[PDB]
Amino acid sequence: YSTEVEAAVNRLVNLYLRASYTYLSLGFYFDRDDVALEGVCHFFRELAEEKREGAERLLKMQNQRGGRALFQDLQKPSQDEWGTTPDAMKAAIVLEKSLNQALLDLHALGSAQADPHLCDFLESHFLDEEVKLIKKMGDHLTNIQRLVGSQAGLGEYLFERLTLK
Amino acid sequence: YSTEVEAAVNRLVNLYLRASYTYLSLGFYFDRDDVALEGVCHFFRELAEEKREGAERLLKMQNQRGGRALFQDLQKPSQDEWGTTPDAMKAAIVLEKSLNQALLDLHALGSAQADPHLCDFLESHFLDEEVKLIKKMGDHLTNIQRLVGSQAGLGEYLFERLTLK
Amino acid sequence: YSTEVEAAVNRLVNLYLRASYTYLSLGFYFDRDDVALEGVCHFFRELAEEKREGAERLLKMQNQRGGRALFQDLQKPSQDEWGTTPDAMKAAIVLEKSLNQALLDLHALGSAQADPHLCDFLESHFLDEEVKLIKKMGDHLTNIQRLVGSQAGLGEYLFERLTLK
Amino acid sequence: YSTEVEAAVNRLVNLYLRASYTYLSLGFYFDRDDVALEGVCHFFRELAEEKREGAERLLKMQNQRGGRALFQDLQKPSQDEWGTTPDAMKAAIVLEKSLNQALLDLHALGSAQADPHLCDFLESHFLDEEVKLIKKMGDHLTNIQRLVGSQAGLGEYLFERLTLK
Amino acid sequence: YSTEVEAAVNRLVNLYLRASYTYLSLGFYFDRDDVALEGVCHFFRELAEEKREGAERLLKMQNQRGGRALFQDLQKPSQDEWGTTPDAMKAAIVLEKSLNQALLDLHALGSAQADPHLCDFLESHFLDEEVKLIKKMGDHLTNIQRLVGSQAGLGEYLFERLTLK
Amino acid sequence: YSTEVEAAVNRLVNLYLRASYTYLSLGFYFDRDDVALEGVCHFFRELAEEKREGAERLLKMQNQRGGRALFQDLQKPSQDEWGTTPDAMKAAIVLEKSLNQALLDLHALGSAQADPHLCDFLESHFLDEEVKLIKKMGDHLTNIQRLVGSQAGLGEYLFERLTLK
Amino acid sequence: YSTEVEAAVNRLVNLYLRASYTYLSLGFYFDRDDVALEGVCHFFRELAEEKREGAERLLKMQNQRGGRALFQDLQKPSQDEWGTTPDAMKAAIVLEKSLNQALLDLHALGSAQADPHLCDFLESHFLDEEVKLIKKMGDHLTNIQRLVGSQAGLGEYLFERLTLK
Repeated sequence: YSTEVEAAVNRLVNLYLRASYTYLSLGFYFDRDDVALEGVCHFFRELAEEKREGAERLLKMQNQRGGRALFQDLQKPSQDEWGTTPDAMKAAIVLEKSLNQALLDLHALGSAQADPHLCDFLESHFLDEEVKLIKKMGDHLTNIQRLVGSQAGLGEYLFERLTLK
Repeated sequence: YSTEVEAAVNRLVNLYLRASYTYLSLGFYFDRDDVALEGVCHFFRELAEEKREGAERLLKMQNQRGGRALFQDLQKPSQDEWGTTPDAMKAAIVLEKSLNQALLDLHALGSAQADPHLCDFLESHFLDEEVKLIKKMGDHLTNIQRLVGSQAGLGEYLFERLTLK
Repeated sequence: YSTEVEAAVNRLVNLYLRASYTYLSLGFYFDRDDVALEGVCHFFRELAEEKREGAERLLKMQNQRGGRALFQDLQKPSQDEWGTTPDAMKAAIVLEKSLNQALLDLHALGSAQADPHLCDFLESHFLDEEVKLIKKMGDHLTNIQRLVGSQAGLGEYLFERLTLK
Repeated sequence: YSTEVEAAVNRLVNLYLRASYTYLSLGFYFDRDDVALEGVCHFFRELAEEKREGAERLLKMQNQRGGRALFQDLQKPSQDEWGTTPDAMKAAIVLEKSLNQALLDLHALGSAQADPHLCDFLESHFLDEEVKLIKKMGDHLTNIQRLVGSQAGLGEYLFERLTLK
Repeated sequence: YSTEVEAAVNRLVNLYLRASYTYLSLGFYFDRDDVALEGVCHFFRELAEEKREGAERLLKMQNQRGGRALFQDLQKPSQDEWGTTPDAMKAAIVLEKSLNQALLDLHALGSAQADPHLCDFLESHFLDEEVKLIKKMGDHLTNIQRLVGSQAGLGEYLFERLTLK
Repeated sequence: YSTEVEAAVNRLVNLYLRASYTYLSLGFYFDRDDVALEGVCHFFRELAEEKREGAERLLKMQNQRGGRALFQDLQKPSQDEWGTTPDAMKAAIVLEKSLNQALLDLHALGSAQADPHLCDFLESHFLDEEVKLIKKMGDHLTNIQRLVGSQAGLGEYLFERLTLK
Repeated sequence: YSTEVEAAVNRLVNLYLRASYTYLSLGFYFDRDDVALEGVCHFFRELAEEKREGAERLLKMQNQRGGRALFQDLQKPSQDEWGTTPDAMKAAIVLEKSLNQALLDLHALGSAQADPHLCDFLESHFLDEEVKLIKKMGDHLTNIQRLVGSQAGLGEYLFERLTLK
């Protein structure tokens, strides 16, 4: 278990916890009385849970391999307010694509260091999860954009009620 | 709902998330193969969940009152390694006493600003939880110290097996 | 399906059966009336079953790929008596680390020969099993050493009763 | 997600649908009143379903990755009549070995283009399925050949009744 | 508990494990795609389990009597390929008759050394098992020979399908 | 049914009842408020029941064979106080080894007088029971000695709590 | 946790135990054969239980806060005989009003010392209980007085039968 992979795993834990923090902020923004889109609030709060779970899986694996988990400061999310539903879904896609690239980079490192356990771990618990999530978010964005292109406020409500719940 | 309370609530959210992060680190330290005290790992990981839940309750209340949740960077835990079981339980007590003082300070602010909803919220969901937790930790510390004063390694194992599980 | 992989698979079957044989000997040593640690006996006898199952999985796969299973003499375990619980757990760790290296070597061979079925088979049924087992054994060794460092006989009994069962 | 992989996935979809079509023809040939081997009819019709399902899985994955599914003409099966049970089982083996080589070729392309999601997708849902199927068909062919070498008509009936059902 | 019986028990353990190994090889031979007689594969793999269980019973008894289990190298089976079903059943009968003679020899030794516990142990758990097994194998051989004398390939298939399952 | 066997059976009944009486005394010694090891009390009281049951089985058999049961005075146990747990377990082992030798002596007599019913009766209901019991007691003694060698009082308590119950 | 509150809590424990003692005496007075009002006996004996439970809650809280429970002599009840049902209900009201004032005094002390946990504890588990109990007793007294104003003996019986049970 290389020191390079150990360090990269610790960095990835930080990224997952940062993503979880971002989703917490996204969720509570949509919970504001002047935003008030409960389906959107719950969608992002569920994702905050999923990202924290990813971090925890990485930490468990780090220990299983004999690495040392090391934690760093968690930067606050990039925005304090998240705009409209399409703005937020776009931000979420950018976040997930960034996480996915970090997963692919760690996979490449594991491949270069001949670490098939790491490569399998990522494929089995992260890579497909990310692909499916990015696809779902893409589908959501297309639906939201189609709706708000017709009528902004109306479309946002309809999406929250009939897709997100 | 005063701007002073709003800001103090945001600070308290940060403190709860910092505490949760500290407990995550405590837990995964005890999960190391060269530490290997599963009851201790689970005790602290459960507390990480409890503190995150406290933060979420505070955020929900902030929105219910019409305040704006604002997130700040989360500082990393104060240690990378947490020593022996008594060392870790002492650190946890210091953390909880600090959180409890922050709760009491916010309560005093609510009292001074004639905010009975805030004062009730804290009493009902935080103050007694903290008192009970601090008492439990005190009981644990007394038991651990009594055990390791007799025989260090043996005592730690016995405590983990027979109290924490 | 290369002749190199076919031969390597046959060698790995031999290694798994040798490991199973070693665990049989470890188990029955702890079953002696002058050793008498039933939790340890059962721990190793369970591992003897697990290793034989690994061999059988390899043999089934060999046939699925159209290879020919070839069996060789099984060398007896390296010791007739296995010392104390920490001695035995150390021996078990050395055994598992050796098996794990053999798995990684076969994986490297499959990778070099562009055999993704072999590589997937090993990752899915062996690599993670080994990582988890080595971690469990590491945890056990740390606990045993902590216990016997305090009081040898007492510690061994406590570990057998309260961890292994 | 490379244009090379996208195109190769579309080609593989065509191959799976072609295989499904071939199995449809094999099945209905054995359903003829002058052939009349129901176990064989059902064996091949089940495989027609399995291959169509493989195509559908590939199409779902193509969309998940953001590729564009493109369909081409489906060539008719290579024969209109499929001979005896051993003739048909031989044809099926040639078909499956060809599909398996196409899977391995796509895997090699994914490997060269550093696409671990594709490589995992194929390993998890296709590669082992193919190995198991080819082994089953090999077993069937050996049994059929052993039977028809003794007595042709008799052997075919016995195989259909007692192996295929 | 005599040193002569102790040594003889250790030898018998080796013989049972050798027999188990032989049955493993017999089973996986019949699992080959170019042999493909599943009822035969399962018959021998079940016997591999039975012989290992006999070894384990002997080891448990050795410890109950205060003897020391000592393990020796396990010789590989006498063949790499096992021919036709009648060839394999003949080999199995020769193996069982050899094991049975070893049991009778140990019984004679126990009798000469006035060891009624050993004599009872063998009678109760081994002697009748062996007689019944040898009879079953004899019945199988008669049926197989009757079948292959009529038509070789056909007969082997019929026996595997209708007797062994 | 020989007069020699009849007399020997009556002697063996006396020995079993003497053993039962000894176990009654052992049990009630450990029930004293100044000894107070309930797991030990119950272990020996259970054995008192087992030995009385052995006597009753012998008496039933005596009558089945047409012998005349004749009872003699039952000597009191050899001690009034039984020391520590290891002292008592040693005494119990000496008792069981003595009973076992008496069983073997009666078996030898039955063998010399060509009494296969007696020999079977002893093997089936006594000989293996004794071997298993002596092994269990040996295991207990090893555990107790290992424990009290570390710390006397502590070890006795741990054994009673965690092994005997 | 102030020394003033600690002492006041200990005083309140004494008051609750004194009240429980008074209710024990009230109950057993109504159990006399020359008083014989079972509904009244049970009413007061239930209250004796309730007051002891209040004391126990206070003691648990004292320990949770890190205070030291200190016990003082318990003065006997103020009467040996309790007169008629209205006399006893009046005495009970005077007792409860006195306890309630003690609770309010402790609450005022907690308020002055900025102890929101104490204030919440009292409000949540004592203050409303007392208000409800005093109201119930007031209702009872009004009913009893209305009844005995009509006919003394008759009224007491009717109240005991139809209100208290």
